Amino acid sequence: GKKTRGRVKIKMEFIDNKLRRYTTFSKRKTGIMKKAYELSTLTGTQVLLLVASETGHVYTFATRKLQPMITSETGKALIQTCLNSPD
Amino acid sequence: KKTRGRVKIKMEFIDNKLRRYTTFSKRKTGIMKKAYELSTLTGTQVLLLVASETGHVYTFATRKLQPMITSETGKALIQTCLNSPD
Amino acid sequence: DSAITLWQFLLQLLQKPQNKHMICWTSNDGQFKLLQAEEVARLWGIRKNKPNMNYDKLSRALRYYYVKNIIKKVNGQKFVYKFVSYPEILNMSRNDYIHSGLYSSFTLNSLN
DNA sequence: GATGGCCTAATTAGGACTTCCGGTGT
DNA sequence: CACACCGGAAGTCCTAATTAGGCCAT
Repeated sequence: GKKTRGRVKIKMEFIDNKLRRYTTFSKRKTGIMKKAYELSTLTGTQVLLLVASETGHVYTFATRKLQPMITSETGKALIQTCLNSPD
Repeated sequence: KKTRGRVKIKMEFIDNKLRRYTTFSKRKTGIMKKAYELSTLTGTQVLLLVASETGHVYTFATRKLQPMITSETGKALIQTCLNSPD
Repeated sequence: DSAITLWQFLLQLLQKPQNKHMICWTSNDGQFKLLQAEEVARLWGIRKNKPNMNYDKLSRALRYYYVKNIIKKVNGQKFVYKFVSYPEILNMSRNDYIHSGLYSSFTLNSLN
């Protein structure tokens, strides 16, 4: 019919296909992050978001008043601890 | 047609206490959901924090990043931040 | 009603003598070679309006297939890949978060 | 205030590739 | 030094799922 299946309904559970997963984490990471913005923007509220890829990196967004959460030393410290905590 | 359906809006501060607070709500629900799905869909750590104009601090956080908001430490870090002068 | 997919493309472009100078087989298990890459991809681009296509690009598409198990790469044999299994592949509640033991709402003031 | 919901219309993704590339191997 | 390859990341394209603004109710 069309040139592409379009968007497909997905099962709300952890995805095992490493690629499919990594992909979705990209697409979705891109968006929630967009959301963190518009909200904080549109409404003028403080917002903090932080996503950590299963590869290691830590993508994040923050509104002025919250920067420290990830800027300050007390914070970055806490984040490391957390993310490094045993599985 | 009955209702205009989702209307496009300037991506800038909504200057109408009613519309703004209502938006902050709806959008707070979606983004939270998103966080939850992002994390469960990809088993990745994720932490979202949302402070309402009214003072309500809402927060989502995966197991490992829970200490970010439940620890006395971080609990105080959030206090420090959200209380800083405009 | 396109639905054109690379691997497939390379079975219309790999079953026509026309481009026997750029794309040709090898072995009978499905293996093959891209003698004139840049052009193969030149053909590709035309398809799927990608006028800026090229091997450094079209290559990657293939590289994924590696894991997607559709086409692997032969050690050495520069420009020589192969379809994994040939010739078979021929065919011719919004608030869930609130109740997740992760959510938590409260107030600034309550923070003493 | 903060949400629930309807009625529709905006935005997101899923899949399947594309675009940038900085590392390797040969 | 060159050139294929390797792959990570993040960005089109087309569509078909999902959100989210006006408005009224809770």
